[PDB]
Parts: sequence; C-alpha cells; structure tokens
Amino acid sequence: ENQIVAERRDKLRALRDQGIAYPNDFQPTHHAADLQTAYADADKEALEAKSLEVAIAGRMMLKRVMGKASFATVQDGSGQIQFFVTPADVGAETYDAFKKWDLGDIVAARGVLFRTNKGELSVKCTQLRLLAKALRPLPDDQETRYRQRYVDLIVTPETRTTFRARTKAIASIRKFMGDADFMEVETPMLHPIPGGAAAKPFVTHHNALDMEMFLRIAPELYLKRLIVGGFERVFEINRNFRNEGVSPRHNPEFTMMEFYAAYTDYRWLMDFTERLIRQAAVDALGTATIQYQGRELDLAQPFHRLTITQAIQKYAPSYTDGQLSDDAFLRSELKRLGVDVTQPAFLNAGIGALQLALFEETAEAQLWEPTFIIDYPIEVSPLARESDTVAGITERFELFITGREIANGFSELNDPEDQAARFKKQVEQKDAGDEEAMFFDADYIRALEYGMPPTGGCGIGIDRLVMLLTDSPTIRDVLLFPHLRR
Amino acid sequence: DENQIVAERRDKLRALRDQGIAYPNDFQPTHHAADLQTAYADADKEALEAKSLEVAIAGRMMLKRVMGKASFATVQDGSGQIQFFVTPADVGAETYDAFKKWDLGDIVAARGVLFRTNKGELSVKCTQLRLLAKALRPLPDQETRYRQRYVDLIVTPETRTTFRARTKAIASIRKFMGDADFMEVETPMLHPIPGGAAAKPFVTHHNALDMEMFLRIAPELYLKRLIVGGFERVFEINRNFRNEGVSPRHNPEFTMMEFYAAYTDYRWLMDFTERLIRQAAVDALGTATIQYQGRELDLAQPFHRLTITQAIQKYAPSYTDGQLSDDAFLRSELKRLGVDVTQPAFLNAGIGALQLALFEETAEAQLWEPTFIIDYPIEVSPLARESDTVAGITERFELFITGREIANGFSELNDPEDQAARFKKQVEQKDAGDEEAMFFDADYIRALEYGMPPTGGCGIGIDRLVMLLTDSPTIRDVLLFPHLRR
Ligand SMILES: N[C@@H](CCCC[NH3+])C(=O)O
Ligand SMILES: N[C@@H](CCCC[NH3+])C(=O)O
Repeated sequence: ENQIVAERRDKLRALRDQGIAYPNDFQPTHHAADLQTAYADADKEALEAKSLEVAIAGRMMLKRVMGKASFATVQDGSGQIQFFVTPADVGAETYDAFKKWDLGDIVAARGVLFRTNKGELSVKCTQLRLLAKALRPLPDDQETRYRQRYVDLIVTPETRTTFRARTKAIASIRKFMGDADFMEVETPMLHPIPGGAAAKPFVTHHNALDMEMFLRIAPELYLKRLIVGGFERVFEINRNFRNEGVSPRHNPEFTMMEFYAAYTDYRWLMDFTERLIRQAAVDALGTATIQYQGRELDLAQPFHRLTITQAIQKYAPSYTDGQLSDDAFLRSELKRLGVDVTQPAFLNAGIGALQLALFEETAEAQLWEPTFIIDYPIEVSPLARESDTVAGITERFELFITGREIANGFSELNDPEDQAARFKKQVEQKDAGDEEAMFFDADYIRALEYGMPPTGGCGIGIDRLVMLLTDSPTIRDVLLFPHLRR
Repeated sequence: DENQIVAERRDKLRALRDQGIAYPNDFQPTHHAADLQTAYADADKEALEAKSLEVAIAGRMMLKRVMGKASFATVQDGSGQIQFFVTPADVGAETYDAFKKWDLGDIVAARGVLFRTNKGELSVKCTQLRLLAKALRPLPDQETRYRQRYVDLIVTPETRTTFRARTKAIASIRKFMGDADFMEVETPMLHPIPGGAAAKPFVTHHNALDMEMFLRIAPELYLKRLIVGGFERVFEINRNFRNEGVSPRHNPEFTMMEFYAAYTDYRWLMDFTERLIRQAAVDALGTATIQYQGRELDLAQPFHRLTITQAIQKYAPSYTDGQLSDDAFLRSELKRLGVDVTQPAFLNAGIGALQLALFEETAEAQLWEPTFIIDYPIEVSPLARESDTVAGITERFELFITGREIANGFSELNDPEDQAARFKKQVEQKDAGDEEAMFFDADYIRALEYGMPPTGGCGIGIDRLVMLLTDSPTIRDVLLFPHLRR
C-alpha cells in the first residue's frame, strides 16, 4: 500500500523532470456511453468505412500488455470504452511510456473507432497521453463507501446512477411545484430563535455582534411570514439541521421541501401530496407500481387514510376499544414497551398523546402501503389549526410509506393568541427538560398579528422520497457525503 | 397609540370569538384579481351584466370608501387588486353592520357578480362577505423593511416584483447550467474542516459525536471530490456562511453557485461565465444593454480582460511599469493609502500580492464595466493551477461589474504535492494570526492522490448577480430576511 504509493510517487518525480506532469490542454470530443449507444449495431466493416475519429479522456480501469500490442479500458463520466495501443500507431516512445502507466491514471487518446475480433468497441489510438498520475491505487469495506464516496463513484456504477436519479427527481419535483403555481424561495439558515419543528438545534455564534444563532431546524415560521406578506404559494427545498443521534438512518443535515398554499386545508394538502409523490414515481421509474427492497410498493392505488386509533387496531388487533380508551392501561402498556411517560416531553400528554405514543411503538413501522395518519392531539401539534368540531384535535397528518415518515402537514394555525398560548405551553416543557420543545418566538407572533390568511402547509422528506425512487436501503445511500464518526 | 389601536382591534377579535369561528378555513376562492383585470379589461357595463360572471375572491382589505347607501373596498390578493361593492340589500343588514367595523389590514372574502362601476373600475357586487382573519396590528423606517419584510411585502409592490424576479432569475440560471450538461448536486453544509475560501467560519458542535463542526465557507473541496469520482460537470447553488461584520453590503449567509467542468481551463471558464451573465440579463430584462442605479451598464459588449497591473494603470495612469514592479515603491505606496502590510495575511506576500493589494485600494471599485482581472499571484491563490510558462502566477480570474466581485474562477490545482505545499504555507499564515488562512485538509489531499483530471471551476455570487438584474442597491434588498444589524 505505502510501497505502491511510493513507487507511483517516484514515477511522478521522473514525469516532472521530462515535462508538464499535470497538463490541462486536452479536450475530449466524445463520450464513451454515447459511442456505445450510437454504434452498438455497427460491425468491423461498417466502422472501417465510417472511420470515425474520436477523442476520449478518463480513468484507466484495466490494462493488458502483450508485446507489440496492448489493450486498456478507460472510464469517463458516461461509461467505458477500450483503447487499443500499438507502437506503429502511437509511436515507440509513447508506447514505452504507456506500458509504465498505472490502473487509476487519468489518460487520454485520439484515434479511430473500431470493433475488435472479440466484439468490443474500441479506439485505435494514434495519440495517447497521461493527464494525471494516480498515486493511490484503486481497490479490487462497508463504511469506505461513505468516507470515500469518490472511490465508490469510480468503482461502483450503480452509485453514479443513484445520484443522477436524485438530481432528476428533484428537478421533477420543482417542475411539479412550478406547474401548480408555487414560487420557490430562499429563507435563512441562521435563526435567532430556532423553531418550526420538534428537534435539538445546532448553535453557533456571530462574533462581531456577540450573538448566539441557530442553524435552522425548519424554515416553517419564515415561510408563513411570506404568506402574511401576501405570497399565496411558496415552497423551499433545502437543508435542515438536527443535533441528535448518528445512525445509518440519521444524518445531521437532510433536505426537506416545505410548501404553503393560502386558502387551503389539510384535506387539500393530502390530495396534493399524494398526487405529487405518485407523479414523482411515474417520472423517475415510468410507473407508480414499483418495488422497494424486494417487496411490491403500489403507489398507483389510492393512499390509505386512517386515524391514529384506526391504525393501531389494524396492525395490533389484540388491543380492545376499552383498553385504548383507558389512561391507566395506556400508561402501563407504554411503560412495558419502554416508553417513559414521566419524561418532560409528556408533561402535557392527554389520552390522544398516549395513543400516538402507542401507535409509534406498535403500528408505525408496519405502514408499508402509503398511509396518511390523520387528526393529531393538540398537545403535540403546536403549529397546527384546531378542529372546529372536536376539541383537542388538530387538522394534521403524517404520511408513511415503507414504515417511514415521508411527509407531514396541516391546516396552519393563523390565530396569534392561540399560537402564543401554545408556545407558552412548549416553554413549560422546555423549562422541565424537553430539549425538543419549542422556544417562544415573539417576532413570529408579531407577524401573525398583522393578519394571516388561512393556509395549508406540508413538508416532504426529499431524501426519503429519493430512497424509494432509487431503491436505496438507507438515507446514507442518497447523500453524496454523509456525516460520519471518527 | 399604536397600542390603543392594537387593543381596540384585540377587543373586536374577542367579540368575534363569542359569535362564531374567528379564523375560518373553509372559504375557497375561485379567481384571482389580476386574471379578472386582464381577461375583462376590454369589457363594459352591459357586456358584464350579460356574462353575469360569478366570482369568489379573498385577500387583504387595503382601502375602504364609505357612503350613506353603499361601501367600496379595495381588496388585494396574491395577484393584484379588485374592488368589492357592498350594499346591505345584497349582503344583508347584519353583515353590512359588521363590515363597517372591520379594519384596513383584515383578510376578507366575497362572492358576487363581476361588474364595472361608473368610474370605470372592475368590481364584485358582493352577495356574500366574510371576515377570514382579523388584522390586530395596523398597516403603516429605513430598516423596518428588513425586520418586517412581511410588512414591506404587503405595502410595497416594488418589493414583490424584486423577489419574483429573483426566483425567475435563479430558475433561468439552473436552466442555463442544465442545458450545458451540468448536474446539480448537494454537498454538506457542515464541514469537519472548513475550506475552499479565505474567510472566518462559524463554529458549532455535534453533541452525540462530541465533534466540532464548521458551517461551510464554500463547497469547493467537496465538489472537486466529485470530479475525482468521475462526474465531469457538477454545480451547486446554496448558502455559504462567513463569520464577519454585518453592513449594507454584507450578510453572514449568502447564495453562491459553484460549478466544475473536467477538461476545461480558465479561458473556457471566462467565456462560459461571460455568456452565462449576458444571457441572465437578456432573460431577466429582455436585453444585455441595461441600467444600474441610474447609469448605463452594457453587458452586450465583450467583457474587458486585464492583468492586475493593466487595471491599476487604466484607472491611475500615473503609475509606471517600473514602479508597479518595485517592492519598496509598492510598500510605501500601500503605507500611504492606509494598508497594513505587516498583517499576517501578507506573511507570504511577494511583488504580485502587493500589486493585488494596490489594485484593491485604487482600481477595483472603479470597474464599472464588466472586467475580468487575470493571472493572480500564487501566494494568494492556494487552490489555483500554476501557469506552465510564468512561475508564481496562477490561471485565475475575478470578474467585477459595477465595482463588485460577481465571479471568480480558475484552472483547478489537481497536483496533490503542490496542494499539500500550499496548504502548509496557509497554516503558517494562520499560525501567525491570519484568521482567513486555510486549514490543512488531509482528506482532501487523499482524494487528489487518487488522480483528479484537469478541471476548471468557478463561483458566481448569485445575490450580487440578482442585484444587477433587479436594480437593487444593496445585497439586503435581494434577501427576503436579512440578518439583524445594529
Ligand atoms: N416544519 C415541518 C414541515 C411543515 C409542517 C406544516 N407547517 C417539519 O419540519 O416537518
Ligand atoms: N470557492 C470559491 C469559488 C470557486 C473557485 C474555483 N475553484 C469561492 O468561494 O469564491
């Protein structure tokens, strides 16, 4: 390993004594992938007539030297093609230098396209150059993929494909939002008071002003300020930050899309979110009837819509109606399953919150088929409009697919006095030790007091959506550079 | 006094809650003011009475004209303004009486027939009229625009126009990049080692991992890892963070676009950046011959391309060639202009850096017409490829328009040994007190040691570009929520 690097470093030393070691004048004219497509059906004779001159640059992935003739496989950004090399065509000095290059080196050739006797498409090199020496060899392990994504990208074509699909899916989501009349906006990543979500923040400090500032846990409160300001339809796709546990399923920064539509409510949001996701599949995979991790996932069907208790009953039928309505039962049953209900997060827990907690331990992970869970207790929905007909319930949903939260939304709380009250109740929890409880945001209350129209809002987890569209088993597989441990 | 008004409005809200749902969310508008104004600009009183078009509108009540038998309100939705004509005959006495006590600012809604008033205005003959949300604070100095952008957005149509244009411009830039085959990517905003720029970082901490992290000053080093990985054309549009003073011309977070193209160099980058900017103007304004702050700005002309000393001579013709190549002259001349060259940023200053510093104090702010400044000293260009023909010079540019930096780019340093050396020289400066000097990044060097193809990279200041395109005088005028200033 070190001896290999040293040997390659010594070649680089010699290379510098005889010219420009890292030249930047070569201009490729074609892409391997495009040649493989456009000339799949052409044969030795067809190609000899066309006599197409090409110029390719990329990473040398294989090399075979056999006396007066040598073959290499070169990989550019698009794919692979062979270089065929003889001193007759490339000249003796280049041929000799070529033989001493290494797997990994960035190389470049001009030459005529042709087909080898074994059937492969290849370049009869008439010019051949080394553009950049690979000092470290390519490997020929489970975490290296993430610590050295650049290696994973060279060596695993599937990885390149996943990330091209991420990019296309996000463009497709933008198009969908734009067609539905939403204005894409940029709100701050630095907040003087974090909010818009239940999460532990990252804190930093502005030196000139001697001021604590928080990386955003969510843009929600800023996006609703825009609604007050009179933009009826806004959305934002960007990072949130959450300072919590690390795992294969957790990264400290992740991409959310939030959107807000004045004069809508949660029923509208659910229909709209459902349509968006289904179209996201059709765009990415040609169909909404797909598979994820070896199991059928039919996004073409209408999404299920269930209450919290409906969902517990569907997947944990042993629970009776009377049991799910009994405070004392719910507490002992939650204690049994490892939920400490004495924790400050539960300071304002009523019967609804206990049910929700039971749903999380029993049913949630089993929501394979797309399922909206509907009507959430007020005590855990501090930003959500209260029902007009049932006290203590909010017009809120969460969407689960494959057992993971993909979206969450609600009729927005536009009543400033209600909002102030619910903030004070969060501060109680926070004072009692609940680190995911919200801070009182006076500037936000002030904004609402200018008068905010009734509005519907939703956040979609772009990283999790992309997992489904690319059959990626963890969030780390859809992030170019996941954060890792030391 | 603003207080008595709030209190009075708060008391109306109290009465409102005793008689129904204060913040209803069931009203569904069917039309937009702007669309009605366009579609029926050409129609008259009789036309409209025949058509008899039933509409439903919701928005903010901006003016109210009251007479004995009737009332007119000017209501503003997301699209524009339309009049509501209100009589108790048609809306009912009880509603008419309530209406008289509603306030400028309230969010209101009507159904009714479209018609034209004798004074020529398009209006709704209301048959239903509702209050959707009480404005508790009344609608209405130079900094309030920024602390309360939501107020500025309601009251100033120019502000709305600027931000719609920002959004459109960014979509136009994404399209330009996509058409040129660049793949949009997302790299981390939390870096374990900050780099890619000369700036003071914001520092934070991940608690679960007990790990110091930095908010990114630039994504550059992560984008070049993707080039090692084999993506040929990548770009990213997102926030950087710099922990320094807030001014009218500075915000601690701002939007950059960086792009990288394998097998290109700085000449290519300059042509590409020039085309991008000119097309951005055509897209936004219909022409590249535009105006900024009352002065002609002709982006249609080819951009000037000057060396650092050429530019000093163009604006200060006193300076001779020998003066600008004399160390002792440059120092005394810099001392005269108030520049401290003893500062650690200048620890590795040679003649080039001194020239650059003189250019900053004499010519830079006068670069009104788009001007590329070209060929930068190595000691201030730690990430830029060195010239093949002139030692100590890098293939680097900065683009200035209206005296402000709009872009900066270079042929990328893909030589890992050169890069390691230049990093060690940065660490010297940093150890001697230069807080903008770079840290040594070993992981980045390791990536380059796998072999990176020659590449060209550039960063464009989106916020500053958008200023030019929208004729905004400061960066704060193109950010929805600028950071606090004192
Ligand atoms: N802010 C929410 C998404 C939007 C909820 C509706 N206002 C989140 O972080 O999940
Ligand atoms: N990282 C640079 C932009 C790209 C320079 C070329 N690699 C900046 O922050 O200005």
